[PDB]
Amino acid sequence: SGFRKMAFPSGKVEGCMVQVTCGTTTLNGLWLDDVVYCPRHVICTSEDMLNPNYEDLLIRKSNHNFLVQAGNVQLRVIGHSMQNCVLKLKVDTANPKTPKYKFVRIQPGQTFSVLACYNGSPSGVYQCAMRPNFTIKGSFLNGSCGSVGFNIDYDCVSFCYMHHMELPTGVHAGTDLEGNFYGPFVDRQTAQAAGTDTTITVNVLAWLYAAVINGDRWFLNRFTTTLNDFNLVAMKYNYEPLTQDHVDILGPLSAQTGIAVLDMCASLKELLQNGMNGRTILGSALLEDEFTPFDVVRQCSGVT
Amino acid sequence: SGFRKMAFPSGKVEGCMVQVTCGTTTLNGLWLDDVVYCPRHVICTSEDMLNPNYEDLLIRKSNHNFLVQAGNVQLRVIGHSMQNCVLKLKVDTANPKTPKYKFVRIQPGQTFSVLACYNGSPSGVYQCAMRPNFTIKGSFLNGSCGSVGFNIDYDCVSFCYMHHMELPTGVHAGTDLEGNFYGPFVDRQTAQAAGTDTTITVNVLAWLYAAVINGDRWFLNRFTTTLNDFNLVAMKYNYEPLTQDHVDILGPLSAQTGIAVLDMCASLKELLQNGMNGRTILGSALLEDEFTPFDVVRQCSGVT
Ligand SMILES: O=C(Cc1cccc(Cl)c1)Nc1nncc2ccccc12
Ligand SMILES: O=C(Cc1cccc(Cl)c1)Nc1nncc2ccccc12
Repeated sequence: SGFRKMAFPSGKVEGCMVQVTCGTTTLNGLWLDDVVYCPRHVICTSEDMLNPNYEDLLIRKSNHNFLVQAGNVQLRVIGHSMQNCVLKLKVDTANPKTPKYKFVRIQPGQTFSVLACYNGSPSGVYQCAMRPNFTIKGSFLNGSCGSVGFNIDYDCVSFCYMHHMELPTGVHAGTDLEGNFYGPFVDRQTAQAAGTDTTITVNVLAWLYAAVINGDRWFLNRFTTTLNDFNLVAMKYNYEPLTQDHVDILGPLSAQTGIAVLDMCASLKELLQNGMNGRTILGSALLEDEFTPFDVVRQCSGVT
Repeated sequence: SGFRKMAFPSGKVEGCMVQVTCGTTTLNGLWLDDVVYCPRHVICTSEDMLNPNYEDLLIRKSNHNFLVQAGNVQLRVIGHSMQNCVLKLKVDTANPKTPKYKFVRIQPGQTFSVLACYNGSPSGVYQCAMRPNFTIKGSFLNGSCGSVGFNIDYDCVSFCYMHHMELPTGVHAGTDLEGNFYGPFVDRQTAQAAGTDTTITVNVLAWLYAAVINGDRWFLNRFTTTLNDFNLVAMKYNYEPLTQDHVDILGPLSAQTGIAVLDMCASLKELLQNGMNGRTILGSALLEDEFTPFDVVRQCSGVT
């Protein structure tokens, strides 16, 4: 019992963190096999982050200009290349701590753990989600760039995010490990406003099921609804529309609790229309949307 | 920018987790040097958790009855002893992954990270606090016993908690690594109700300072208060009394923000007396009390 915002154990990823310095900029890199991945803005000075031509700036860089350090030991860079917004630094040594891994590009609504790092050293781990506007609400300071987001399935780390920047609003933007930004963001110091940060409905429903499993049941009502009626309410409250694909994904939680998905939707509709009335659900006074249905089952089943 | 419930990177502790089985009970153990620490209730059957005499039950156990497995490899037990509510199993092999470590007994209000484990394998990491009633609000299932709580200072892991049980209310109780329970709890399947779960005032104030540092400032008011006036309000709202020791600890955050501690107390008094009015602070609709002043500075400074 109990329900917490839980991150994956970070050990497998800690063993991959390295420091990358180019010129006067230092950030984090991810060392997998004989390649170090890092944001390409490591090559920029502050004076050219305003409008950088990365291909042109990269011409003035050689392998010896990329200083890569794993703990206190220096790695020898024998090649470099740019793939989208990331640099791939080939080193002469395979990381002996390389876990089984995959690079995945996640969809909005999916959650992941972040290992916030500075100077190639891990500071902390937390859980977050790819927002519907393609930002993440992380906790990152200067030097955190190159920290990564990931999920773990038994022994395989699926890396999904690499941090690149903070928007003027204090929300975060970055790429997958192929260097493609999530959303429309660009690695440049210019006006980039985020779109509507819509609530992830299927995750709210999953967390209401977690609340029932963990004994918080006051919000269950005598009502039901339809997908189309529920979606009228979701639109009004800046919630993502619920689809039959989302209903299907909530099947296991509906089976565990005996609460039909559309009945849980009617409970959520009443909470949206009436608020919490000063009450809490799983220690929160708001509807939590950064637990997926998979996260709830995993946490409520103890998958290792 | 951004502020998250952040746990310490769990790698150093993952390397210490082992599985301990005695009879038909399996739980987690912590392997440091040549000793494995685990809850003494590993020796109990369900039939004797009602009123166990641990010294008597332990007489029927020999070193070969304690099966200790680190990953897929078995450890040889060459000694065993009971220290308070923990068993210490001496093994013939020092854990090669033993980090620099200390055993500390924490005070209520202090936070720590938990690495929830099942079968000696880590499932997840989360942050929590020792509540003023000496329980923790964790996320633990059957088999999680022996999972540990810790803090990290650079390269030293200070272990502060070992999980032993869940109370009928779904809150958690356990010991320090010397086997002494936090609070009045006993390792027995009997009536153990928790006391008032009081809010940790100094942590709420620290988190209001984190909110100001991160730009959430709507709650700052034109008022001040005194410790004695503030404490009249704290009593009414089941908040811990604020002392000059707590004011002293909030000094660095007061200096960073330029907001005198007693002014922040007057802001907190107004939030207690008037509520949030449907507004949020750092993405929460309630006053968060599981960030210490040290956690706020650490997170807002990027200590690795
Ligand atoms: O935003 C940047 C640098 C940057 C600027 C413009 C474009 C690009 Cl690609 C990168 N880095 C940081 N990232 N996250 C949190 C930060 C908190 C404070 C200062 C810096 C932060
Ligand atoms: O409570 C116990 C076993 C136990 C019973 C009485 C006394 C003692 Cl010392 C230990 N273990 C568990 N711990 N945390 C969460 C749990 C969720 C479900 C089931 C079991 C859980």
